[PDB]
Amino acid sequence: TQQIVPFIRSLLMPTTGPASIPDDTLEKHTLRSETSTYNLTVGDTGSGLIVFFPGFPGSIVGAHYTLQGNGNYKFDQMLLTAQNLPASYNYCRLVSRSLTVRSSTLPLNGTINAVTFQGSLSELTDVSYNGLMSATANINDKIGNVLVGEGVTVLSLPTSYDLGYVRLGDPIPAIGLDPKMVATCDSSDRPRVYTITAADDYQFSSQYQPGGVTITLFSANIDAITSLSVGGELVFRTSVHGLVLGATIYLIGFDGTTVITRAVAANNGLTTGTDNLMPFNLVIPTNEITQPITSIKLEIVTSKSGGQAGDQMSWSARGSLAVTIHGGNYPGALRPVTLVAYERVATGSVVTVAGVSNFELIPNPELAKNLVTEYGRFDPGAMNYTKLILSERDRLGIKTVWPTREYTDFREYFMEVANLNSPLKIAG
Amino acid sequence: TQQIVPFIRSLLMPTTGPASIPDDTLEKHTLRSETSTYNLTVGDTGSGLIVFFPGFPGSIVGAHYTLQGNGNYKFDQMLLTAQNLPASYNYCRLVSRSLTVRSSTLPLNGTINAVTFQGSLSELTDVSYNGLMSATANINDKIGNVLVGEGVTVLSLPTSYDLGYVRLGDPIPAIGLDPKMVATCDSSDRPRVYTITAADDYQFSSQYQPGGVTITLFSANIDAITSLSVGGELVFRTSVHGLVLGATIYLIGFDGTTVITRAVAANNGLTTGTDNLMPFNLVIPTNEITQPITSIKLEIVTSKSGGQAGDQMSWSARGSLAVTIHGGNYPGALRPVTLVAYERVATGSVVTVAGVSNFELIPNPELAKNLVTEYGRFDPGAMNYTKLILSERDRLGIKTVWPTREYTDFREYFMEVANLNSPLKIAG
Amino acid sequence: TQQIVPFIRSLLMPTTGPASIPDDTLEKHTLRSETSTYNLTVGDTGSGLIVFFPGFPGSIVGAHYTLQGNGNYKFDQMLLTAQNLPASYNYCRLVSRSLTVRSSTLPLNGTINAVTFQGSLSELTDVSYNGLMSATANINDKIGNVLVGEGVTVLSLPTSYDLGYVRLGDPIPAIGLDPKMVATCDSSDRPRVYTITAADDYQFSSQYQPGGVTITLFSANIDAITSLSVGGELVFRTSVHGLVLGATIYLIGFDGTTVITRAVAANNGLTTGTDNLMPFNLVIPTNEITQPITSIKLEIVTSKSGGQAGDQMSWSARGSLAVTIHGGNYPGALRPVTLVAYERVATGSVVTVAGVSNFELIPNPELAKNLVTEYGRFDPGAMNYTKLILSERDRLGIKTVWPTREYTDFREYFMEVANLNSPLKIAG
Amino acid sequence: TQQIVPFIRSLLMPTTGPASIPDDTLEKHTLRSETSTYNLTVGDTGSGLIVFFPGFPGSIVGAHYTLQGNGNYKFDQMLLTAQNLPASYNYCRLVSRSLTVRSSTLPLNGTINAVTFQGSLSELTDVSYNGLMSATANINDKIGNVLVGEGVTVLSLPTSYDLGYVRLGDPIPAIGLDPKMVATCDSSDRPRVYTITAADDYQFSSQYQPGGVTITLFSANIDAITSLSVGGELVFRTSVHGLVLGATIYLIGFDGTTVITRAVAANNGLTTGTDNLMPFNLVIPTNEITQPITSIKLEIVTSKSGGQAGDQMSWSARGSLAVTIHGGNYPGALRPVTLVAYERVATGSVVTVAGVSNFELIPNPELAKNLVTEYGRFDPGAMNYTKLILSERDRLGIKTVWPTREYTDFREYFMEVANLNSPLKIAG
Repeated sequence: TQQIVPFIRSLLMPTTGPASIPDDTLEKHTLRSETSTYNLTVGDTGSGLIVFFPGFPGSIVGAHYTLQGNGNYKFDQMLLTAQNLPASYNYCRLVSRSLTVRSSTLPLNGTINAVTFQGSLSELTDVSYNGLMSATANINDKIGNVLVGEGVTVLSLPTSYDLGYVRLGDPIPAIGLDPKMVATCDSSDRPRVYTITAADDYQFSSQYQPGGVTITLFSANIDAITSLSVGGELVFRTSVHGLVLGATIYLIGFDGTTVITRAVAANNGLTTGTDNLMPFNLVIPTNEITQPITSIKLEIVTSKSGGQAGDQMSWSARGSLAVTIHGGNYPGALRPVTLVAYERVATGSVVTVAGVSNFELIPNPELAKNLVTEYGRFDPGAMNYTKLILSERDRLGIKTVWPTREYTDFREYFMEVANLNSPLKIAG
Repeated sequence: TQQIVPFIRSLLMPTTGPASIPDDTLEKHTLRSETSTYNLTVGDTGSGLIVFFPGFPGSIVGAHYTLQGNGNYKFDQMLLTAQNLPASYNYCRLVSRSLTVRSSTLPLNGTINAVTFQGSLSELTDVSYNGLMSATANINDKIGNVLVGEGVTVLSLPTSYDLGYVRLGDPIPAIGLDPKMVATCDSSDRPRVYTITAADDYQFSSQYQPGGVTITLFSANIDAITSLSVGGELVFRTSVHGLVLGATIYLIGFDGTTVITRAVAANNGLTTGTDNLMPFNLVIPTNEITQPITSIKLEIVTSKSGGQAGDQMSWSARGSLAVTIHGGNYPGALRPVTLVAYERVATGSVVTVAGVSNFELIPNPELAKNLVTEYGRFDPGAMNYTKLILSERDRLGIKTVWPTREYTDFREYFMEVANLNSPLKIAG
Repeated sequence: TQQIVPFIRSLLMPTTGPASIPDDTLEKHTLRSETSTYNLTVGDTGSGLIVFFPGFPGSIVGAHYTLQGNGNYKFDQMLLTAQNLPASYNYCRLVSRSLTVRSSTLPLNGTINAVTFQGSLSELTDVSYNGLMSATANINDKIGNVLVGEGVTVLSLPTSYDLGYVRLGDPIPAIGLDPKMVATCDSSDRPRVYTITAADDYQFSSQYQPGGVTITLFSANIDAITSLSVGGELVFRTSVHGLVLGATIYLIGFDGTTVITRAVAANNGLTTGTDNLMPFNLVIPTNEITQPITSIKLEIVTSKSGGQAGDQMSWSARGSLAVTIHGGNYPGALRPVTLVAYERVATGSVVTVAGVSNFELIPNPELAKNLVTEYGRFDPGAMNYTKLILSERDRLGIKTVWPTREYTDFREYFMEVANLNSPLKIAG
Repeated sequence: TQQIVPFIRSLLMPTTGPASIPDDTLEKHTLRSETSTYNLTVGDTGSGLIVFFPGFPGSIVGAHYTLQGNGNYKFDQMLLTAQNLPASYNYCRLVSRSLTVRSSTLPLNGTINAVTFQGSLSELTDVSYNGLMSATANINDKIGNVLVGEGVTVLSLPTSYDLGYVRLGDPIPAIGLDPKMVATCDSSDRPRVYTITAADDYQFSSQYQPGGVTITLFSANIDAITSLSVGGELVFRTSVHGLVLGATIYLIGFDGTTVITRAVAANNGLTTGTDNLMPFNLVIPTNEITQPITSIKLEIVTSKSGGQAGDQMSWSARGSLAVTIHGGNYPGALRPVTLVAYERVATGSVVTVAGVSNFELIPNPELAKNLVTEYGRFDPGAMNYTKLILSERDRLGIKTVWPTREYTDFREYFMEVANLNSPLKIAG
C-alpha cells in the first residue's frame, strides 16, 4: 500500500467518499455520495427483518418488514437514498456502499442475525431469524447473534465489474390530458425473463354457481422492484355453450399482501370448437410498485349466462406466459440481497439505520448544464490490487456483514497510512 | 510514448486508420475505415443545425436540419457512411471517429457553434445556435463562433469501453409473398425503456359532434433512430351507450413533422359497466424511420353511433404504456450527441462534411468466406495509456469539438514520433 | 510536521488554544479564547434544531430552537460566548472554533443529524431533521443519525483568509436624556444588500371597509443578526379622493414570530393626480433584534375618510426598496451556517453544548491601557501547510461536523508529536 | 516552468479553462468557465465601440455601441455570459478572461484600435477611435490599427488579488402582490461613493411662466452598471409666497440617452422664512438599468400658484447629495475598462466577439445540494511565479490588448511543455 488506493479506500470504507471504478468502462461521469438515514420503530413481537439490496444501482436501498404475532411479516416502508437520484441524473453506476443497523432508543435489547444471499428475495428458502444463518455456506457472508446495542455493519462487495451504466427511472419530457400521467425511461439493459407454462391442455371441470367458480391456475415466485411487463397468451377450448371467463393477474409482495392487481380479460365469451385467445399485454410502471414483488399468480373465473343446478362447466387451456422485469439481471438490481433480522428487541424502541452509497453518475439534460463530467482518475494497479484483495478475501476477513465493533477495528487496522503529504510544500 | 500506441493514434486521429480496442472484449474481428462525404446546401435563413451521433456503432453518422423563416427546423437528409455496413457485416463495434464541417463554395460566411451533449437528442433543453453553448458545463466539450471558412472538427471520445459487439440491422434470409417484405436482425443488446402512464382514471367529458371529438391524451419525448416497439394497454370505462373509439400513435421527428403514424385501434365500441381493453402491439421497423424520432403522442377520437345536439360523451381511462427502443441504452446508439450549428452563412453556399469512422467488424456468412478475422493485436499498456490520457484530458486540451485550425496544430504537436524503423534492415 | 504548526494545531483542535492567522493581514493584536457552555432543555416532541454560525467574528455562536407539536419551530435562546466581547474589545477576527453537542441527563436518547450549509439561514430549502442531509453535496460537511449520547462535534473550517478586522458592536462614548439610549459602532465592512422591487405600477382595488383593508405587498427572505437599515421609496397614484394609507414593515424570525415591527407611514393622505411619496428611513439597532431574522414583509392599510357601502378604493404603487444588513457579506457573519438537529430525545433531558472560540482581538481604549498587543508570531510555511491540508481535505477526512467519537480518534491520530523540548536545557 | 502552473496557464490563456487563484482567500468553491458569443452588426458609418469590463466579477462582460452620422454613439446591446450566473450561484470571484473581436462576414474591412483604461467608463477624456490611443501611457495596454479581419484579443490582467467573494445579483426568496416584484441580494462589499454639493446658498431668479421655469442644477459623471442609491437633502429658502417646486433626477447613459428617470419631489409648496427640506431617498435596482450609466443630473421646476406677467420667482438652495453605487469600488466591477473601437468596416458586415470567462463560484442553496465545493488545489510558488511574471510584464510582452496573430504566437512560444505524463503508468 503506497499511501492508499482511492478505490480500495472507498470499497472497504464507503463512508469515506466515492471513487471511480478502475475497470474498462470509460465514461465521462461525476462522483457523488448519498446518505441514508432511518429510525425504524419496533413492532409488538419485538422482531423484524430488513431487506437490503447492497448492489442496487440507484436510490432504492432496501425495505423494512415487521414480524407479527401470527408469524407473517408486514411491510413497513422502503429504505431509500437521501434524495431521489432519477430526479437529477439519468445514468448511474454503483461504486461502494455500507450501512449500519443498531438500536438507539429504549422505552439490553435483543440480538441480530444477518446474511448475504446470492440471489433475489423470492429465491430464499428460509427467511426466519434463525433460518437465515444457512442461506450461504460462506462464513464471511453471515454473522450471528450480535447485540443490537452494538450494531451490525453491512458492506457491499462487488458482483462483477465492467458493468454498463444503468439508466435510472428518470422522468422524460411529456405532456398529457391526465394529471396523473407518468413517463419515464427505465432500467432496461440486462433484463430478466421468467417463462411460465401455465397450462398444457389442462382440463377444467366444475358445476355451475351464481357468480362463477374461481380458481388459481398457477402461482410462481418472481422478483421485481422496478417496472416489469407480462406477455404471452392462453388458448381456451370448450364444448359447452355460453361460458364467460374472467382473468386477473396478481403481483404479491413479500408480506403476502397484494401489491398490484390487473384484470387481463373481463367478461370474455367462449365459442365452441374454436381456439379462444386470451392475450397478455401488461406493462407495470415503477411508481405502481409499492413494495418488492415476490410472487405472481393468475386467477380465472368461469361463469355461465344461463345456469341451472348441475350444468357442469368445462374448458381446456394451453399456453405460456413471459414475465420480463426490466433490468432484472443487471448484477445488483435484484441479485445480491443482504438480510438483517432482529429479535427480542423491546417494543417501541428505535432501530437506527445509517449508511452511505457512492455512485458514478451522469446528470440529466438540465443539470448537465452546470455539472462537469470527466473520465476516471487514472491509477494503474488499482484493479489488480482490488483483485488481489478480493482473492484473499477469506484470509483477510473481509465480510459483507460485520459486527460493528469488528468493522471499526478493521477501519483502523487498515488505512494505517494517511501521511498528509510528503515534502511537496518544501519541494521548491 | 514509444513510437506510438496504435489505439491512441487512432482515437486522437481517426483519419489515420483503425486499430483494435485494448479492452477485455476478445473477439475474432477485422478492422475497417469508412469515409463520410457530404455537400450540404444552405437554406434561405443561412442558418442550420447538424446533429451528430459520434458514438453510433454503425453507418448512421448524423442528420442535417435547416432553420426556416418561421423558426422551426426542417429535416434535410441523414448523414451516413460511404457504404451500408449491415449489407456486408453482422456485428460491429466503434473504435474512433472524426468529422470536419466547413464551407467550400460561395454564391466570409458566418460562424459555427458546437457542443457535445451527454444525452439523446430529445433530452436537449435548448437547440438554438446560442443556446447550445450551455448544454454542457465542460469547457472542452463546447466551442464558440468559429469561422465557417476555417471549420470545426468533431472528435469522438469514448463513453465506456468493454462494450459488446452490436448487431447491425443486417437482412436475414427470408422469402415472402410481399415484394416489400423486410426481415432483419436488429440491435437488441442494452435496450432503453420508456414507461408512460397515459392515464390513471382520467375523466373525459365532451358533447357530441359529427365525425367525433379528438383529443391528445399525452405527448412525451423519446428518442429512436432504429427499430422500436410499443407495448401496454389502456382500459376504458363508460356509462353512455354506443360510444366508438379511435386511437392513433404518432412518432414525431426533430423538425416536428410526423415520421410514423400507426392506428392502434380504429372503430372500437364500448360496453357499459365493463373493462374495455385497448392493447398496444406496435413494432416499428428500422426502414420506416426516415429521421430521428423526438417525441411520441397518442390521439383518441370519440364518436357516437346515434348522436343528437347535446348527448355528453364520457369515458374513464386507466393504463400504462411501455416504449422500448431496441439497443437504445447501448453507449453511443443514442447517448452522446454532438451538435454543430451554423448561422449567417450565405444562402446557396456549400457546407462540406468530411470524416472517417473506424470499426471492429464481423462479416456476414457470405463475406466471412473470404474475410479473415483475427484477435486484436496485443500490446500491454495501451489501455493504461488511454486511461492516463483521458484522465488528464482537460490539462491536455483534448476536445470533442475543435476549431479545425487548433486540431491541426494538435496533430503535429502530438504524433511527433514516426521514426520509420530503427536498424531492422541492418540488424542481420 | 516539525513539532506542530501553532495555527494548524488551533484550526483542527480549537480547544487547544488560539494562534495568529498566517495571512498578509498584519495587525498588532492579542489572542484570546472564549468558552461557550449551555444546558438546553428538550421540548415535548423530543426534537429540536441548533443553528450554529461557525465563522461569526464575535460572541454570537448560534441559536437554539425547539420543534413543536404543530410542526413549527420555537425560538429558545441565543447561544453566546462566555462574556460579551464588544464590552472589552473593538475589533475582532476569528481564528478557529469547535463545539460539541451531546446529551448529559435523562428523566438511550435519540439521534442527531448535522450539516454545514454554504449560505445564510433563510437560504435553506429544507430545515427538517431528514431534509438537512441534502443541504450540501459534500460528504464531509454532513453526518447522519449519530447517537446523542455519543455526541457530534462541529469544527469550523475557513471561508477565505486575509479578511479584515471586524468591528464588534462596541458601545461608543455618548450621553443622552433617555436612559434607554444605546450608541454603538457596528460591523460595517463588507455589507450585504437586498434590492426588493415591491411594485411596478401595481393596481390595487377593493371596496370600502370600516377600519381599512390590509394587504401584504411582498414578503422576501433576508438574513440579519446584527443591525441593518431599510431604504427606498414607494410612489402611490390614485383617482379616488380622501384615501389614507398605513404602512408597516415586519422583520420575521426563523420561528415565524415577529421580531421587529416598524411603522413606515401611519395616517398618510393621498392627493389625486400627483405622485405620493412614501420614504423608507428605517435603522434597526442590534439590541432590538432578539433572534435571527429570516424574512421581511410590508403591510399596507388603505382606509377612506368618508366611506359608504361600495366606494371601491384604488391606488397604483411603483418603487424599490434596499435592505442593507451591515457587515452581512463578511465571510462568517451570515454565510456559513451549521445546523445540528436532534430527535427522539427524551422529553426533559438535557442537551449539552460546549465549545471554545479563538479570536485575534484589539482592546477598547480603556483595556488597551493594560493589554499589550503585538504582531503575529512569524513562522513561514504555516499558511502553505494550511493550504496543503485544506487541499487534501477530503482524502484526510477533515470534516465540519463529526461524530465526537471519530473526532477524538482524529485528535490522537493527528498531533502525534508533542516532544516537550529537545536538548535546550542541556544545550549549554 | 515545471510542466505548467495551473493558474498561470489560466491567467495567460483563459480559453484553456479555470484554475483556483493562489491567494490567501481560502473558500470552499467550484471552478467554472462561461463562454460569450456575439455577432454584432455594423452601422451605417461603419464605425463602432465595444466597451469591455475585463475584471467584472459576474456575467456582465461589456456593452456595444455604434457610432452614428451625427457623431454620437448609440447603445446596441449588453455583452453577457452564456448564462446568467446569479440564477445559479450566489458568490463569485474572477480568475481570468480573454475575448476576441474580429470580422466574420462581408456584404478588407477596416481597422481596430484598443486600450485598457485604469478607470471607469465616465472617467475617460476621449473615446474616439483615435483618441483612445492616449488613454494610457503604458505601451502594452494599447494597440493600433489592427486589421479587423485579423482581429484583436483582449486579455484580462489582474488589478489586485486577495479580493473577497462578490455576491451576484441573485434573487432572494420572496412573495408579493405585484407580479413585477424583484428581490435580490446585490453586490455590496467595497461600495463607491460620490459626494455632490449641488448648491451652497445658490440664488435662483427668474420671471413667472405658465408651466414653470426648468433649470438643471448640476450634472456630474458617475458610473454604475448594477444597483445604486441616492441620498442627501437640499434645503430651500424663499421670500416669495406660493412657490411650488418639482425635482427630477436623471441617470444618463454613455450614448447620452436617459436610462432612468426618478421624480424626487413633485408639487412641493414653499413656506416663507423657513427651511424647506427636499429629501433624496432613491434606490435604483439592477434590472432597471438597461445600459451603463455615465452621468447624473438634477432638474428643478419652479412654478407659482397665482402668476401674472412679471412676478420674479426666487429661492435659495443649500445641500449635498451622496450617490452610492453598491460594490462600485470592488476592483473590476467598474475600475478597469478595455475599449475596442473599429472603423472603416463595411456597413452590414458582422463583427464577431468570442471569449471565455473563468470564475470561482459558490452555488445557491438549491444547486449547493448537488454541487460539491472544495478548497483550492495547493501548489506553492504559484503566486510567486505570478508575481514574477507580472513583474517582468513589459519585458515579456504580456499585453491586455493583442493583435490576435501575436497572441496566437504567444500561445505557442509559451506553454511549450505539455508532456502528457512522465513514467506514472510504468511506475509500478
